[PDB]
Amino acid sequence: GIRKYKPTTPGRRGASVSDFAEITRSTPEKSLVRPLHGKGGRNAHGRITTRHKGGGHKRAYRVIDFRRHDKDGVNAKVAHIEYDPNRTANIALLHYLDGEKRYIIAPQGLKQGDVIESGANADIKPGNNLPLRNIPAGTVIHAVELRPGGGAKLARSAGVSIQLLGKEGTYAALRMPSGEIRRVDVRCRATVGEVGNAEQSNINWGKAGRMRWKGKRPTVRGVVMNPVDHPHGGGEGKTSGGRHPVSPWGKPEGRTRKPNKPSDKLIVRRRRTGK
Amino acid sequence: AKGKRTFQPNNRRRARVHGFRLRMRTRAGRAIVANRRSKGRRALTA
RNA sequence: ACUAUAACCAUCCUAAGGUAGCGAAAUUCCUUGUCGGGUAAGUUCCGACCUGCACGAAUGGCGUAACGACUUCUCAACUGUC
RNA sequence: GAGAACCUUGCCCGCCGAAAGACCAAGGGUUCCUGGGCCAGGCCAGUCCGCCCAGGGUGAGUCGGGACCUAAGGCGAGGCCGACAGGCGUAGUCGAUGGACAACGGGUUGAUAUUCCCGUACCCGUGUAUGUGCGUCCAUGAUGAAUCAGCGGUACUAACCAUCCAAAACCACCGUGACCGCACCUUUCGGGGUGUGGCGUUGGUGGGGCUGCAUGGGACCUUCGUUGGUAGUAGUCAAGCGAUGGGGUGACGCAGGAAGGUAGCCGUACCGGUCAGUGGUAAUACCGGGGUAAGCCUGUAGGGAGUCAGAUAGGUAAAUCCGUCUGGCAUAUAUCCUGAGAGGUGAUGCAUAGCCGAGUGAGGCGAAUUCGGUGAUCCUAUGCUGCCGAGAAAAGCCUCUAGCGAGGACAUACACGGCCCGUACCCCAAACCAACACAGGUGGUCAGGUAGAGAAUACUAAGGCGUACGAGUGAACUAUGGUUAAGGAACUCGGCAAAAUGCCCCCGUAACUUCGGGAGAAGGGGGACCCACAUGGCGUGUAAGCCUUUACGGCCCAAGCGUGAGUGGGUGGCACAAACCAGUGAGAAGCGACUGUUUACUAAAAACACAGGUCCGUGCGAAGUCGCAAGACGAUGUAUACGGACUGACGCCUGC
RNA sequence: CGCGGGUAAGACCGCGUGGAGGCCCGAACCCACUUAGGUUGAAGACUGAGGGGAUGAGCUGUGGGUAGGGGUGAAAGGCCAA
Repeated sequence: GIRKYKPTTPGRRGASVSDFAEITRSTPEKSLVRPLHGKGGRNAHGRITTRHKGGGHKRAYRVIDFRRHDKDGVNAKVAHIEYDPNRTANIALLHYLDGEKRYIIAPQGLKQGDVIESGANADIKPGNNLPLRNIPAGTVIHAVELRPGGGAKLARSAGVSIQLLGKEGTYAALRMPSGEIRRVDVRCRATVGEVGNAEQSNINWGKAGRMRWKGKRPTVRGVVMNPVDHPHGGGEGKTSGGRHPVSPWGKPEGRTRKPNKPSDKLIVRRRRTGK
Repeated sequence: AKGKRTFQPNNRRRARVHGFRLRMRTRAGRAIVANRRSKGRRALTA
């Protein structure tokens, strides 16, 4: 849910916050938390490679298991659903009947105490993990692997879900979140269901400081810069750059996907813009 | 007022950025030390 | 149907010829435009007229409660600013 | 002293007193103390000195560090990358601003003291002796675990129950790859293309089987579990250490009280003393004391915690430890852990108000030490309660087995060892950064009294200073304060600068509005002192009283202490927020939504940012970027995410 | 969150606890808007009076990193030892 603040202050007027309804515990598992220090967008050389990053609130990493291959046929129960800072969707903590505790992304509709069985013979209720070969065509899945055994890579955000369009040969044709249709090997695992926090996109932060908490930093437009700093710079008065729009390093706007890529043969069709 | 002068002295920072064991580390630094020896300097490094 | 105006029509041409809204404007040269308010007297100020030298819809258009060591004008109190 | 405003001693006056007092870190390096000097320096002279010379001074098992541990980061065996130079980086090894770890009070020198000494503690090791005290052989417990088989299905095998999907082709419909006459659009009519046609296949869509895909199981040899014997027979097994390994703990944000305490402060019981040449004041008034730690006992307020048994390979092997699942027993102020504080001890000691002679000052003696009131920004508290922005690691401590093991554990007494560096002095300043004995800068810890809401402000206690050119003199003039008749913005570019409002408690508050505001709106009234209500109300709380599961108990409470607010009467002055401190208010327009950032050193804005909007790109060692390359940030993220571009809350909108 | 009203339940309204906020007034702290002095100064950028923020996009210590056609830049051609 979404809770909207009352206009007690100008910084708070239009603001709203995530109604933490699905959260059950306020403390992570001690053994599954590992340290994580912010970099500020600066690589190993020391320079700033991605701009507008820094500040932010100190946070620690919760070990999320995208490699659900070890436990096949060992059921688990969703012990809790808690809040993860790093990622957009919640995370559920699984208590394996074996005795091992693991963290996974919380799929939509998941509730505490539910059973989650992963394996080739698992059912098709949300939360279960089974390789794409055993998933019936047309269902809705998430956290799909890319290679047969490389970890979950596609459709991991909140409210985002992949629809397995069909199977053919040793390739499953998926409809990615972006609307593009891509084939993937049918040996790779996927998790059934959508993903939680479908109401993340409706959050209205409401003030400049709130995004400074989240780790962003102010972004300076181009037409204000000087001609050295940005190609749009200069001009007496207000200008629109006097040129076709470019990135701060001169490269013009246009498609940047590298042509002739090995993974190009898999892509059935690319996403459509403006239609 | 704001009268903060440029030089705020410190000893760990001095020997960590103008020190001898930093000077001998790199190729250019060894040239600096070998150069000041030729000039006859009493204090080769900071 | 007196004067002016220009609804209207015609022309050329272009890809199209500025819709809503605002307008002596942080844009208006003529210019202290004209009418009205305010003052005993107001080249500044506020409201409208539109004849927009040379406004105009995300280089955004028109409004807007609250906020401003921002710019402009008036009043009450206060005073060696006079 | 030859020489004195500036040196020393005494008595007055004044200034700071959230400092201009006291203690540190960084920094400096002998400036510290004693003796000596007065051509150099001190913005003057100087007998003085942070100056010059000689001598002296810095004492640690417990304090800040190393010998213990890691973060950001640096270096980096091999290594990868790179014509050469070199770039990254694994294993490690460094790195406090953090984690872990054992000492407090008093005294002493001219200079050091948590270091020396006195009293009392604590923490690591070593040896000796004394027992307690369990063991290895010996023996106890050592009875008992493994095997032979059966059962009953894990179990490749062949296969079956067979199945998710549709592996692959089949068919058709649609669509049309080329092509063939022709139908169409047709160009006005013809052409010409397309294929709306023939197939067929650019192909797509659907269908069912062919069966495939993978999938287990039922389950067969096998393998193993269970049960039936096979020797309570072969193993096993037992004190004690026990990890570099497993697991717990270490282990964490911001905001907010409420509650209980203590430190401090203010009076008093009690003790010691004064008569401060004034009108009164001899105990009735006045002044000064009214102290004392770590540790060891005890475990209060508060906070927290279910316990027992079995199975179990998940924890790189094994686990009795940690998990997870089953059952039993549990809601007790039961038990255990933590823990402020009160109480005893430490303490027959130490120290102090004062009293003696003695005088540089050495020395001796040394009284009472109860009750309350107020009260913290400190302790309980890494707690509790809320919130989203989701809040370091490792050593350390505990536990588990793996593994070592015939000696080992516990207590008592005695004798011992406890390393390296720092330690003087200045440290908001004449000793550091500023060329100066410079009106600038410099992080942390202590926080007295009276007014006050306060760490503001005024005065002041402890303490520290009068800080290094003076002595005079009603000039103009400049600077900084103060006051002003009548008038009140006429001054001027402009109310620039000044003046004015200013506090507490009541009453009353407009247009507009995003329903929060606007708002302290504006505007109006009271404010001193004395008495009475009042032996009142309120907080606290002792004696007494009540109660209990009796204790470091609970309730209540005369007296005692403290304390508002109000009502009535009265007194004074020109003035009752009397000094200091302490909003000017209202109306309208432009720009920008707002809080913020910006040209260090003439520009703080209408500029930048901003939450919101849209567009473009990016299918994942992504796009973008830093690099010749490896590699890295992006991100330990995955299209509700990331990068770039323009606009800048919100409302009506965004034309051709 | 609780109580009362309200209702069929609601909506919502009054009274209690609670104490949110790039909230308010205001010292420390951080800035630098106006004025006067200084301008061979006390100072190679300060002083006296007023002034803005002052629980946050806050200020600050310690240690570390980014290097010259490069860094950093809530963007002024600012900062990178006067």
